[PDB]
Amino acid sequence: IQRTPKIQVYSRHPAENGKSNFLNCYVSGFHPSDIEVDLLKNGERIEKVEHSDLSFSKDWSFYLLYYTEFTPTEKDEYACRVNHVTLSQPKIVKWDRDM
Amino acid sequence: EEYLKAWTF
Amino acid sequence: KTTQPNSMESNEEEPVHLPCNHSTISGTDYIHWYRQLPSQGPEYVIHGLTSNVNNRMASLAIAEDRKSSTLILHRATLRDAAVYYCILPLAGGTSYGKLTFGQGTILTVHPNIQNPDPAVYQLRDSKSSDKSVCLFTDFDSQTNVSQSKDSDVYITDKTVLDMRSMDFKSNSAVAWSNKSDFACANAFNNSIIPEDTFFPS
Amino acid sequence: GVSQSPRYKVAKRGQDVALRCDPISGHVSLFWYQQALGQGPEFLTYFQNEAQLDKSGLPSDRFFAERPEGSVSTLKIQRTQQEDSAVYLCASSLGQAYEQYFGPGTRLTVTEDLKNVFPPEVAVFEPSEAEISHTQKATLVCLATGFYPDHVELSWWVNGKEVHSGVSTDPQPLKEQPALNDSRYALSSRLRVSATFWQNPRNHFRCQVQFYGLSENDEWTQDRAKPVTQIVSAEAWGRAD
Amino acid sequence: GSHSMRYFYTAMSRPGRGEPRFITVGYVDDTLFVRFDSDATSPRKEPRAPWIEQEGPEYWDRETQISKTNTQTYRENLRTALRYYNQSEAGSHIIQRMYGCDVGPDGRLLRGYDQYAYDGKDYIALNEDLSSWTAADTAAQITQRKWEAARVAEQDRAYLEGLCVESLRRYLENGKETLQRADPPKTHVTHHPISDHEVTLRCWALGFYPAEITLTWQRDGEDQTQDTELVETRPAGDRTFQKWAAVVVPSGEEQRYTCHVQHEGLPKPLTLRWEP
Repeated sequence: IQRTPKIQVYSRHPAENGKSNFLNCYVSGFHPSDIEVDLLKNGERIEKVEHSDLSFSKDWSFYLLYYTEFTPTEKDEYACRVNHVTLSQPKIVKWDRDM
Repeated sequence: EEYLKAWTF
Repeated sequence: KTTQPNSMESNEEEPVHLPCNHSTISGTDYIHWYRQLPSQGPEYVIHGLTSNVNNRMASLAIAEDRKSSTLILHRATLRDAAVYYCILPLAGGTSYGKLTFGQGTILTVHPNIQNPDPAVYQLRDSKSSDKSVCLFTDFDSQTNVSQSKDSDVYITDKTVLDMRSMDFKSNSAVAWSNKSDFACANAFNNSIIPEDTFFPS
Repeated sequence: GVSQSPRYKVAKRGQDVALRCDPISGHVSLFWYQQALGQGPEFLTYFQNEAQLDKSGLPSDRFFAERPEGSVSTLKIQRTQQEDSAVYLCASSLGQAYEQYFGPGTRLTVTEDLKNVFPPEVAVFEPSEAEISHTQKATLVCLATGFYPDHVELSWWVNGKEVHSGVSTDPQPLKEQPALNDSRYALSSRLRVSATFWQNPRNHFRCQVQFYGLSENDEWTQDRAKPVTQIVSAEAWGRAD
Repeated sequence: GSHSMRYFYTAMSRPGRGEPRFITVGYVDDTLFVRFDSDATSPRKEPRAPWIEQEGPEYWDRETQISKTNTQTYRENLRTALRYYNQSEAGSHIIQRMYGCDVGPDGRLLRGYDQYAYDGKDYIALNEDLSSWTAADTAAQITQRKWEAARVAEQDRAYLEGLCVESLRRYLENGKETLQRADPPKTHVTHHPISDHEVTLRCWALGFYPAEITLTWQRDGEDQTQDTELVETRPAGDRTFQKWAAVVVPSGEEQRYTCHVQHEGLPKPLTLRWEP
């Protein structure tokens, strides 16, 4: 079987300008296990993104949490680039603080 | 705690 | 890691109980038994975990606390004479099935000589003139045969004979030497032999 | 089942030897064990298919093992030493934890010099006249003496047909010269038949001894016959008397 | 009242690119506490919750050894699976295993698990009787015959009734302050204009444990579960969870919509509305 990933980009706490926070990319409901996930700041890939260990749900579908220390600013855009075998091209989901 | 399952297919 | 007795004796056609200790056993360890017949590769007999397992030749009985078990052979034959190994292959969750035997219980199965007829016989060589041999035979299983303490006198261990046409089994030991002093009458003096041993002069 | 070749191998110290194992078809797991005399088998190496994943039992890096295609396995012992002498056992299983099926083993004996290799001399001893009259039975005794190493297989042959009924062969040989390391051996066997089977002039009893030793591949510079793998036998014909 | 322990296995073969990757994670309820990855430098079982650090040195070595042995075990599984399906040795394939136990208030075994998937499809599963197996196809039936003759289920049952529940109880006590106390969600309703006549109302739940939650939007008292946009419950990264529920509504009718929040930590189920 093959399952396309469900992606969510969000902060740990209600975002505040200049205040320290954690940026989360949660990929879930995918199969097979191999997945390229990168967090982005103004298009550029962020180094040393520390991810969770591979786990899966009742349905066998995999989930992972990619996170980094970040400081939301009114200047910068944040996003999550995700590629999978189920996707013909990488998907870019912008970080909306309202979601 | 885990246990060892050495049984295979 | 298991401990078991150094040796075990039993009559044929009668049940054998082979005990084993494994007091450090994990709640998920398997008890395995293998055996090795003389001059043959080892062979699997049985395995279990908590409850008793059955075959038509061998059974495994495991204690409630699981700290010990027993290999039960139901109808032991002479063919069953072997070394029996009690193994915990998983070794408490540290190993994959590779076997550590390692020190087992040597089996001896004795024939039921119901009609003992102990006798020492002399056998001459079919071709050569001098050569001679002494045969101590038809003694029952109570008789032990001691090795000779003299380099130039050869006394074999006891070995069991099976004439399946007559359903007749018999023990025997062979003795020989190049000495002119050596005779069949004195050959087995090192052993305790039945007082009614027949000596043809 | 599992087979192993050869049954017996006598090797000169310093030479390389190859031990072959043909496991049961479709068995993923293959085990090699070493059994030194007076002891149980001891793990050497393990194969999961073609992959050698555990070789913690190998005595030295002289022991080279392979199973290139996931089937036939070879244990090569380079530059054999006296300590390598033992029975080498191959086992295969349907998977790492399932029941292991063992081969008949390869018996390797490493000797300092091949001049120590001797074929057995064989003799047959005709049953006692007192035994026949007292028991109605007749025990023939076979005597294999002066062989080295301990690589024999003795068999009894009655009228050209091998017999296992009424046969008893010492489980272990006796040493003729227990002082020496390369001591030559002695081994006895018994065949028991009912009196009238012996009391037949046309009946024919043969003690055959298969000795595994040298081959034409080995070199020999001594005066006496080259102690090659051979059959040595002694025979007795029945007697009416 | 009830609690659970799970271990998750992932074995992923990669022809040419080395040996199969074996990963393990352990959960008590919705809290990760232990991990193992075969591609780590000097690979071993590592703590992921402070209360598991209390476990002695004998624990971590045995835990690590099981994981290292598994790497070999599941390498065999993947190869055996290939032959069972007539697949080539060049494809990448996955085997998954989930096993663990459920306990009641008294610490008794409710039920036990040992389930396998190959390439995301059911392969073999341990029945609730802890004595028999359910094979999902004929390939897995081969495994089933192997496992019935080898008395595998006995080992499962022995662990689940013994070690599984015993260790879980110890974990629950050593980390009682976090594992046995529920974290209530912090709730609020936000307003997002879309057009002139349509606005989205988003109902938030933040910082809740365990993950189990129900968020339903209602209009006039009727369930709006078809016109509700719902996102998957997501980890905050601090062991608590997040979820929101959205519903597009007409302008000037925000007061007519209600968000019902159901969670273990809530003394009573909450009902929320947009605050102008």
